[PDB]
Amino acid sequence: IVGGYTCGANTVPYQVSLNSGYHFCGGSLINSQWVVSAAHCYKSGIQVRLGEDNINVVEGNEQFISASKSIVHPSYNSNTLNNDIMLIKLKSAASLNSRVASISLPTSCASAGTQCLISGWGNTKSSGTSYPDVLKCLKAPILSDSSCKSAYPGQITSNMFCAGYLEGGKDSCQGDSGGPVVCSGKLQGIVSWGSGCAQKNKPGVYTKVCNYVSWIKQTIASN
Ligand SMILES: [Ca+2]
Repeated sequence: IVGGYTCGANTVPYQVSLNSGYHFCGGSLINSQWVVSAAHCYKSGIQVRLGEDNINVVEGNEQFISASKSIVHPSYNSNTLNNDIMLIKLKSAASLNSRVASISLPTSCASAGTQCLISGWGNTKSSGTSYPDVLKCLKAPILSDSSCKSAYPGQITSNMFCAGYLEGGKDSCQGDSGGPVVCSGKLQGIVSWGSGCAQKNKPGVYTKVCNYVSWIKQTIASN
């Protein structure tokens, strides 16, 4: 997160870190046994780390649980990043309390102008590299489909939305990928892509979760 703020320990209780020896992506806890993340975060050997603030210190609220199964969206295209979503099932159910909690799925899509909270352990510099230990947060609005397409001609599908600031300075970044965009208490986005970080006229691009709720629910129901 570039241009954000320190969230506060466990104030984002659905935020997870995907660990393969090191943090490599975020995710969102959507029930006691399932995490949603970005398909471009797929790899084998994932350990889901819940209840994290400092990802380099054991502070007392962590739950570390191995993935038992990963499911990349059937129609994920790694070239275009269309359908950049994946589900991860936990080998055991997480214990849910106020510091570790699932985030509600949307029943309807969000609109341009809604403010949302975006969070993660990604890079904090736009012309630099600095990775935080503690969870960073950014409040950002959803942008219009037309400004999204204008920023990124020929690249924005119906399964993507832009959020952030056209002026630059405030964005998600490398290492936030897979993490949440939460708007009015619903998971509306997944950190997916963008040209650089926090560049002018290059907002963040997010997977549009509301298009996937039927797939998410049926997948959970059969796995
Ligand atoms: Ca920790």
